[PDB]
Amino acid sequence: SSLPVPYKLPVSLSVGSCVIIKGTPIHSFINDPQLQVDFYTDMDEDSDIAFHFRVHFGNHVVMNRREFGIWMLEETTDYVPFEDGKQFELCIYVHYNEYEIKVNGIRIYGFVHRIPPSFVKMVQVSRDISLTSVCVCN
Repeated sequence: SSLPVPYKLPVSLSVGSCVIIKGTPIHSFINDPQLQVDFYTDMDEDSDIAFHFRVHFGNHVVMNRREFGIWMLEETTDYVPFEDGKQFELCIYVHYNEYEIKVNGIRIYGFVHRIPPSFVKMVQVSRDISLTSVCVCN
């Protein structure tokens, strides 16, 4: 891994920002690896989460948010166009009303803001990936 995992990256996000995550799953899909990305409101792991994104490779993606310490209503999609054993590029684009999630250039979901994305102060990338690079662009 080029970067340690869990990878906790302090960030400042605004409308127009893009978080770009490149990495590779560390297990084959028959071993049910996962990838997780959390848009935290503070460096503290127990702080509120504006956008939680957990991929079960080869299966589905679960998304949620944590508000006042409470997990809210989970959202899911079965559209997970990651390839077994290959490097992926995950782009999370901050729009005025949602996070647009793209996997290998393919839009898979739009997760609507319930708090402003400018409240996000740390992005944590975790679980079963080797992390090649993480960029925040505008």
